[PDB]
Amino acid sequence: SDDWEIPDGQITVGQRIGSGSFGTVYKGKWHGDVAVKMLNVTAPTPQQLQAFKNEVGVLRKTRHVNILLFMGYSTKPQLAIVTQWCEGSSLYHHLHIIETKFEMIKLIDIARQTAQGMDYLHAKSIIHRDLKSNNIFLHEDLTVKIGDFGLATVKSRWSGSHQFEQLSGSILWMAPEVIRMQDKNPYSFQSDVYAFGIVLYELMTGQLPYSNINNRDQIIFMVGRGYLSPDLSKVRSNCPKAMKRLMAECLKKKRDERPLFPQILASIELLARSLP
Amino acid sequence: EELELDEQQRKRLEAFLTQKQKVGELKDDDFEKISELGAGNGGVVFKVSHKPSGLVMARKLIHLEIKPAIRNQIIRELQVLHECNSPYIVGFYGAFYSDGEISICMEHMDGGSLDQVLKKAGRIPEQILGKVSIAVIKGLTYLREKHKIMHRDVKPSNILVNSRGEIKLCDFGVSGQLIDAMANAFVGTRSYMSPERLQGTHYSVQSDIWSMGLSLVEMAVGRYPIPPPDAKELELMPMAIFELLDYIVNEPPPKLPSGVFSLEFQDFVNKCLIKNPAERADLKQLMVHAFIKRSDAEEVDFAGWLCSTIGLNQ
Ligand SMILES: Nc1ncnc2c1ncn2[C@@H]1O[C@H](COP(=O)(O)OP(=O)(O)NP(=O)(O)O)[C@@H](O)[C@H]1O
Ligand SMILES: Nc1ncnc2c1ncn2[C@@H]1O[C@H](COP(=O)(O)OP(=O)(O)NP(=O)(O)O)[C@@H](O)[C@H]1O
Ligand SMILES: O=C(NOCCO)c1ccc2cncn2c1Nc1ccc(I)cc1F
Ligand SMILES: [Cl-]
Ligand SMILES: [Cl-]
Ligand SMILES: [Mg+2]
Ligand SMILES: [Mg+2]
Repeated sequence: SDDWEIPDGQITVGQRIGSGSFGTVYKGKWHGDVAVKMLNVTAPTPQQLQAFKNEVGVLRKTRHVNILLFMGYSTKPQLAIVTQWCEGSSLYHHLHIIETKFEMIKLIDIARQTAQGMDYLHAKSIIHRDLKSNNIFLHEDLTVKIGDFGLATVKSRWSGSHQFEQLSGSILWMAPEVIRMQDKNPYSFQSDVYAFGIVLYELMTGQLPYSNINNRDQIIFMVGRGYLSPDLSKVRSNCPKAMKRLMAECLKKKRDERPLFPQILASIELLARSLP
Repeated sequence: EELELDEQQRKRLEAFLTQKQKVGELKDDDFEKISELGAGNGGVVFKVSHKPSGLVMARKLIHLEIKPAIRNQIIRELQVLHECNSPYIVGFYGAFYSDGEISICMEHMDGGSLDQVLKKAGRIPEQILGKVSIAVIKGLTYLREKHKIMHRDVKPSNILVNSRGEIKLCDFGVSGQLIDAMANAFVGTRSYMSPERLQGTHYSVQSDIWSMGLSLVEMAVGRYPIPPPDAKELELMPMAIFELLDYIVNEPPPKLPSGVFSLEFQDFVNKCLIKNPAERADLKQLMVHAFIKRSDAEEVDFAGWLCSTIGLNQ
């Protein structure tokens, strides 16, 4: 088989965890615990499989303390991604399911490690395209691991050489230009910055955005048209004012007005120092 | 029961309540998988056998990553479905939680959804769509009058039919917590949402009427009508989700093709698709429309047409 490809029958596929926007995750064993994501694209064309293999070559060299380890992929019996298995819960489970009570010094540190991992991704010219608290894990409760980055080639079904991109999964983290799907490529470093802005909202408010709106199609249209944005008044009283300003800059409707992660990381680190 | 039932509708409603009393508490190990009935953007439906009762049910399983307090409230609000009993509403057996999945057990409809029937029929005849409109109108009227429920998801995939000729609504918003939970979790590729609710304006069941007229146009021409068919495509007689929503808001509503449908049917869907939610006809106005009064009088062997379209036996 190919480089970093896991041959058939090597991974002992165990219990089914759940499905997301582009795959179904299973707990597996392969030189330790692994997460195996059976991709929704089961019938890839040689053109798509080659573009997927080229992207695996990129993702497998993204190694960083805040980046979920990419362990390889499978083609038989089906297309699959093999990553490090995270003990514990994702940031989404901590905030919105378990309702873990963090102190502000720990919430700032979660945002700081996330900005650290995102800065590394953009330094390697990699767009995450799917940043959300579901893809941020508090590994063994301390280290932040960002997962489900890149993989643009299998987040859509291919018509030979051209791919139609459709929204999948949750939309709460999608930038207005990602919602519209109208520009040449809606995904960029700045769209990741917006998703990071929504994650900052979750940390500093304890809530998902648009809690008062249960109509999803209203959210898609008004966010895409620029008529709707997260209510920054929901921010808790103990949130540092510099964090609310940074949050507002990441959530700018125009992507040209959002800061980049070198500046974002520098602001979070300064606020972590200028803090009781 | 105390509703406008004919003697056959009341007997079937009684028979359903009878079978429902054989169903005690629903548990995951009391079920046996038969086959899959289909999957949506946020759920999967299976034909199952409730072994303690012998009943065959349609079991929908929704996997939501929510806090248990919200989940327990969702299971609570779904218990209202025990009191939604109408010839135009899909029956209900129970809603419970197990193994991280919300289970909604309902009556199995062997004709599938009108979305499935649409693909097998190509197009649905106008005289058949008259019987569907009466069922959708009376189903929306039952939910709003007897329960103050708004459907919020009227579309062909949520109108179910069976070989007995019954046409029933399903997947309506009995649980507001469930609507918000799935708004955060999934997305679709199309939308039947009215233009005013897309902009955050709430006009009660006027939006459900928009969704019905949109569904009637799709089933009449055999194609989702946003955007409208382009010239030569019509005489044969890939937009993203945001563009579809932007089109519903900023463009004139779709309409039936001229000539091939009766003027009463064309006027009926036009009154259903007026972008102004107040000028849009309401449930009482539609029930006395010329198209409904004509279809209510027509004798249409819907059960015979359905099994013929699907391939079943009478
Ligand atoms: N590396 C991992 N270790 C442990 N659990 C994981 C891992 N990756 C995913 N999961 C879990 O597997 C389930 C499905 O994840 P996934 O398919 O990635 O959906 P999602 O993260 O919620 N949305 P998305 O990642 O954008 O598709 C969730 O309960 C995750 O917490
Ligand atoms: N009571 C039932 N009896 C028989 N088939 C059913 C029943 N309920 C649902 N189905 C079938 O199951 C399919 C999936 O249902 P559902 O989960 O609501 O997705 P959907 O409505 O088709 N599309 P969407 O609502 O956008 O996710 C439907 O299209 C029907 O064909
Ligand atoms: O089913 C739903 N959406 O479709 C899933 C996407 O695939 C659905 C959506 C909203 C909702 C609010 N209260 C119940 N709700 C649903 N369920 C439901 C309702 C009535 C019956 I009768 C049977 C049912 F299953
Ligand atoms: Cl498997
Ligand atoms: Cl009938
Ligand atoms: Mg994930
Ligand atoms: Mg449905």
